[PDB]
Amino acid sequence: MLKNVLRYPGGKSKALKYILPNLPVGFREYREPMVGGGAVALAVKQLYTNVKIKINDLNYDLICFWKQLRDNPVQLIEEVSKIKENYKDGRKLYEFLTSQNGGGEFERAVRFYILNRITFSGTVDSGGYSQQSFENRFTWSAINKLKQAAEIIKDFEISHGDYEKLLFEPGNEVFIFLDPPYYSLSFDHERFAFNIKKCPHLWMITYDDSPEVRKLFKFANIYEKELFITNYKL
Ligand SMILES: C[S@@+](CC[C@H](N)C(=O)[O-])C[C@H]1O[C@@H](n2cnc3c(N)ncnc32)[C@H](O)[C@@H]1O
Repeated sequence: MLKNVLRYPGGKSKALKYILPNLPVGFREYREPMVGGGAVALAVKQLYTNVKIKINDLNYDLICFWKQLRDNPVQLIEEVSKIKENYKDGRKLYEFLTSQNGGGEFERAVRFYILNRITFSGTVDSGGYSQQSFENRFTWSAINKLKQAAEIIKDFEISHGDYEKLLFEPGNEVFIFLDPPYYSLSFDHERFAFNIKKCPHLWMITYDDSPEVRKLFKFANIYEKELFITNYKL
């Protein structure tokens, strides 16, 4: 049972024991419109094989990764493996990857995956290069899991852009799992709350407990410092 291919501090692989038992009954379509590492998407596909899965993110480089893992896994794994073999100095690997700009999907996928493994917590901007990540997270064992990951996600629909599209796309027995950037360009929580109120599907939001979040989502069901916010009774 594959848990994670990507490292995110706000990853939900540990929260699954709380999330999975509280999915709505009979959902046939799963949407993750802010997928990031997609712990929940990976878990749902492995526990419910007949569900249609749609994942989305605003982060173009992250979506290049997911599309290239789905569509081009052999080439992606081989290029990542070659770079791991050739760049024995992690700081020089970092400097090489961070100095690249632009690229097609494949180049973006390779760069995104390796930066995810060699950074402090998965991103350049939130702690930069970590020698500890380079030695203990950028491992053959993590690379080895990409082939199984590519198999799990083969029939995923994958898009880049705003979460609104998957909120409002018509469909039947749709469940939407939302894990926004934590509550403080920064994420517009007011726009999010405004759009989710009009979402015609069943949804669950994960937020850190805050009075500001309790107030913004007073209209909804809040369950207990982590919150599950839903429009269906658990
Ligand atoms: C807390 S992370 C969710 C990660 C996911 N739960 C996991 O297991 O890794 C929030 C995500 O929201 C994405 N995001 C931010 N603004 C967005 C937007 N307007 N539309 C879609 N995704 C967005 C970020 O790129 C980030 O990947």
